[PDB]
Amino acid sequence: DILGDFFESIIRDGFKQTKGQFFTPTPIVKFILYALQLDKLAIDRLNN
Amino acid sequence: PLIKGHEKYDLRVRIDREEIEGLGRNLHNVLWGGGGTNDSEIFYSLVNI
Ligand SMILES: Nc1ncnc2c1ncn2[C@@H]1O[C@H](CSCC[C@H](N)C(=O)O)[C@@H](O)[C@H]1O
Repeated sequence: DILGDFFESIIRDGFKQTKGQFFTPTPIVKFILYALQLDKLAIDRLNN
Repeated sequence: PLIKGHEKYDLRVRIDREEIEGLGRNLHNVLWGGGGTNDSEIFYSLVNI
């Protein structure tokens, strides 16, 4: 997992989010994923 | 069809600023959709059109 950080380094430095193309901030995404109990659902699906 | 020289189905002469502005806004809105097309892509697409 070393080229990923390369690409988000590229994305951060030069994308120019402006207004037409913005991204959901990572805290919001993680809150959505945890509020759905995604880890628990994945564990239960794998375990059964 | 818009026959050239036809007195009825001719080309719309006598246009004002308001029509151009309304075009500008809607075209910037309809062509961008919901983020489908970039602003610069739209710009040179209209330049060519
Ligand atoms: N059917 C559709 N109509 C309009 N936009 C769509 C679409 N399907 C996908 N999209 C895309 O959805 C994006 C909305 S913003 C994308 C969500 C968030 N910023 C994120 O990165 O996760 C737009 O950039 C658009 O390109």
